Amino acid sequence: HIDPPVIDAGAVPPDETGPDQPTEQRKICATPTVMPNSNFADRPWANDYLRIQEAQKFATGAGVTVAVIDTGVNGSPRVPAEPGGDFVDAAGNGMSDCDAHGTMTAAIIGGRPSPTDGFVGMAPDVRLLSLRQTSVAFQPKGARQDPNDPNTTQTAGSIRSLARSVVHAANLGAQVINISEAACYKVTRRIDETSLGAAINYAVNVKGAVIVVAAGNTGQDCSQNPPPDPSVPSDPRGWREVQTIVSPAWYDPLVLTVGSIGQNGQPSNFSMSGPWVGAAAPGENLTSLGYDGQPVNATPGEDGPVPLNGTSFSAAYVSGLAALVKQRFPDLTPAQIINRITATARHPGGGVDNYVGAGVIDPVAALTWEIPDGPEKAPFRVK
Repeated sequence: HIDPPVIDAGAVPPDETGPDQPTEQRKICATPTVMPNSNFADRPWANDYLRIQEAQKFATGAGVTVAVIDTGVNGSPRVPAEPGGDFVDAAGNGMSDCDAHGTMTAAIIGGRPSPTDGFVGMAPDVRLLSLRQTSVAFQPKGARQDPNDPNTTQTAGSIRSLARSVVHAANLGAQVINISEAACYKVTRRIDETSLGAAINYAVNVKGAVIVVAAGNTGQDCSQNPPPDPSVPSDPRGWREVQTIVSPAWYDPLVLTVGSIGQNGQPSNFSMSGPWVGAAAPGENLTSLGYDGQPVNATPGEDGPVPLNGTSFSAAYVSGLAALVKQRFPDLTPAQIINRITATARHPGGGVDNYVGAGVIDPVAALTWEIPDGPEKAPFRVK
């Protein structure tokens, strides 16, 4: 059985770039593409759903710096990312995207507008820092390293490198940090992630950064969590039912963990549920910008182009919103910014659930409603 994580505040990892262990490229670099008969002159559905243009009357993210911890970005005029370091390739600086992912995450956050298409990011004036922290294209040069030690898995290595990248992003002055990584593991194969909990506490409570993270997508090691047992009112979020830990998703409420919804507003079937999910955002059939800063809405797959889907894109919308909120209310702490966002989130029935948390974000409301400032800091368990 699983209980919420306890943070060892003294275990902050050193602020160093580079992979948990030496790596090499094994895959050819991927490149995003375009579905047949796409008309990019129209607004992407997510822009209409979230009323991005209406929200932009109230803020644009000017003066705010967002760190994109993802697969790197190939920068362009419309996605003017800056190097935040590379935690996959020792030779890199974060300005190379071999996965066709990080670039689109960054464009959703702060992609600039164009007279020739209807795409614009949520916060088109932010400064963007790219930290490449994952990639399917790289592997460790050395082999495992004792295949029954759960701390020598790649999942565990990614957790340790994520920790350094959070410290690094905060020390670079990111006020909003978007994390696409969702490391999944079982109760019985527990990873030592004290370095990560410590990094997060440092970035949020010492450096004042908002951290927004993907809920995670179902797949190989991420198998869906079952729903809470309603007959146990003392465990309303169903910690006792959890089978899969998702990290850093489970550091709620220090971080804001974001699930995905589809075009009709439904919670996405690939979105990882858990007692830690705090909000949701568009995460299916998305449009973003490619390596040249032009619109893309697909990545190639085995039997054709595949639509842009994923909770990392959902988190990106929320990171964009946090940048808007940060510009408009510059004195708010991270907890207070997150509070504005969750207080204006909504879903039928209401309350908080394991799929959309407080619900789908509402940018205009986050920016304009009268919402009493919450406490400056979120409570958490410490050793």
